[PDB]
Amino acid sequence: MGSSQPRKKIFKPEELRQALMPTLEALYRQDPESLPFRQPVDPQLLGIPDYFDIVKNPMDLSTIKRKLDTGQYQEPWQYVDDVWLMFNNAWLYNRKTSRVYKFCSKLAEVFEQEIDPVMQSLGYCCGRKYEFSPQTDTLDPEPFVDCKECGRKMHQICVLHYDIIWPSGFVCDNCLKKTGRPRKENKFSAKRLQTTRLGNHLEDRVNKFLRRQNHPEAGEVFVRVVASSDKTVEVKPGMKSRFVDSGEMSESFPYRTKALFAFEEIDGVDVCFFGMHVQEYGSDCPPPNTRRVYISYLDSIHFFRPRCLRTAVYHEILIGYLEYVKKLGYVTGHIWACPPSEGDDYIFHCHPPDQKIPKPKRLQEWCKKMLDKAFAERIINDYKDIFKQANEDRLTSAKELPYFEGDFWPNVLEESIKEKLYATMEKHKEVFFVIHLHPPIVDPDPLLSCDLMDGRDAFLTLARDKHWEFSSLRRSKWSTLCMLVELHTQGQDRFVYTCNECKHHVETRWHCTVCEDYDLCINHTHKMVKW
Ligand SMILES: *O[P@@](=O)(OCC(C)(C)[C@@H](O)C(=O)NCCC(=O)NCCS)OP(=O)(O)OC[C@H]1O[C@@H](n2cnc3c(N)ncnc32)[C@H](O)[C@@H]1OP(=O)(O)O
Ligand SMILES: [Zn+2]
Ligand SMILES: [Zn+2]
Ligand SMILES: [Zn+2]
Ligand SMILES: [Zn+2]
Repeated sequence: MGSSQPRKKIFKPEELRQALMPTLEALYRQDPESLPFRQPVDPQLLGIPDYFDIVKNPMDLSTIKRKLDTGQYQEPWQYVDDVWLMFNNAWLYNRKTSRVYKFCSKLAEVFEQEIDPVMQSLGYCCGRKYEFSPQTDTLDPEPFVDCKECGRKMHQICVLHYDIIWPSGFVCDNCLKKTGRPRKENKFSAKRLQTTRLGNHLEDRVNKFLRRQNHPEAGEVFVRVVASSDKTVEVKPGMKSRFVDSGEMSESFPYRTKALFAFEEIDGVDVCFFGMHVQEYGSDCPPPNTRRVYISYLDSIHFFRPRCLRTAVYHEILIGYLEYVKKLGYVTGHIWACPPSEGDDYIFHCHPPDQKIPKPKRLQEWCKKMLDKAFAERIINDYKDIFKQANEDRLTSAKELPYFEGDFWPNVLEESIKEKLYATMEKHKEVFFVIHLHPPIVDPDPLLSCDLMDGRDAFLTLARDKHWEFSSLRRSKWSTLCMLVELHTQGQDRFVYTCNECKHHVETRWHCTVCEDYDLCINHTHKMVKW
């Protein structure tokens, strides 16, 4: 085994102890909570032959005070590792209700407040031990990066370092203050994801809205369509032989699906807080799907700042989507207000343990207020539930109900092969919404090929394998960081550049510093730079 780091930071025993032990003392000062932890657990005093079969690496205050007085701690992380070992043993062996388990959780909250500022004055990120949430006995550990100058190990998520963005490796912020050099800018930002008129309309509408409240904690919101492609939904086998072969419905229906995300600036970095896939059935689509939009999936992570504006901003995006597609020529929109089953995440891979999953009544009230806001603001003319809408229009055939990919109704009808259906319809009236917005539809936006966002499964899968959780602010920041690198570097679109004036292909060009995407053939009112 070969090794080397010449200007590494090494701590002499007295330095660590003088810094670290004021934290070990705050644990001892907890009475009675520290008392079962001041000496090694003795199973023969306590009556637990169990213990050493269950706890393989015992640890306690006295042992830590010994190592800290002997100098057995080379780096500060070895000290912190040993206290969390102490806490983790107790949390493990004892049941979550026991006294000692609660003693431990008091000691741990005390350690957490004490160790963070200390480790940061010693030049580290924090003094926590982090593990990722459980997957399908052991848990996977958060990752570390070493500063190429210090050698001091840091949490990659704490410092938000990624070699793809900064390929010359991780250099700590303090070593950069002596370095003279600041960190170089992350060019893989949300703002810098390719813009679109759909994306632009949504973010432009929300930011003036956030402005009208003018809360000081709020940051900028970026809305980006990150995928678009042309698909078809195949009629399932039962309804197929009963209606397509007869020629009453088309065998497949074309639609354009789009995946879009919103990001907020929080602590000067991008945080993804909202995501949605939609299906858009244009004006050349045969009945019953002609000129319809459907919200396939809507997902969210509650870290928008401030909390008191979070939902209002979700409504603004949704309300904004309807205004946009109405303008392009769509006539009706549809929402299936269904809360996720089990602990299944629609779009984001690990929601906060304490983000409430709403009751369907809550979910339906939510949409109810959402649509009402749009009617009032003169964007929606009206909206009804499927029954008041379906037979107010007097549908009597199953083929007159819109037929959308992955929607409930194609499979209620598909099982109904052997077998009443109007009764199946009446049971769930409230969860299924029909939204009334009111010359071909022309999407002015180009297609974005992005397999990662081609439907909701690809991003869920990649985030589970790579542990991009959205379970905390710090993890969402990291997951967003990497999500954005994936969109920037592994999308599947290649870019041809054309001069906005001469329709010609350009390589060398003058690009406008102000305009959305403006280039001129070398052969204009704005300052231009050569690219
Ligand atoms: O914060 P919200 O606007 O979020 C709405 C969302 C639909 C975006 C959200 O629930 C989400 O991300 N859902 C993902 C999957 C899904 O359901 N998709 C369906 C698309 S139609 O408002 P909420 O409704 O989430 O919550 C607002 C407050 O209500 C509390 N709350 C929610 N669920 C609760 C349950 N089961 N029990 C009790 N309270 C519940 C939340 O805590 C929120 O209260 P605060 O005071 O803000 O904490
Ligand atoms: Zn850390
Ligand atoms: Zn450093
Ligand atoms: Zn210009
Ligand atoms: Zn030109």
